[PDB]
Amino acid sequence: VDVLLGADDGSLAFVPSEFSVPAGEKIVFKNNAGFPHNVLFDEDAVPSGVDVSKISMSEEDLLNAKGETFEVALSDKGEYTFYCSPHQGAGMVGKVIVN
Ligand SMILES: [Cu+2]
Repeated sequence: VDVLLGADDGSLAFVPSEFSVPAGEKIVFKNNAGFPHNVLFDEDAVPSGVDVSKISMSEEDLLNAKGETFEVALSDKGEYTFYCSPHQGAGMVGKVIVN
């Protein structure tokens, strides 16, 4: 599943912001507009057993160009919150449900 970083109108959103996926399906975060963006998972809002460092960019690493991707595959079922580090305080957060 593809998830855009930034809407075509400049909004600071993941697109889609919430979606469900089967366990192990690859999620392709694709840089879109309104840079910079990145993707990290919230250690406080993932299923128990999940290590967010394995599925997160380094906070220092930013995507500044259209078409750069960050790809992950989540194997543990449950709810995960992801966020954009620069844009977390502007509400660029999302939730994926792995089922
Ligand atoms: Cu962002």
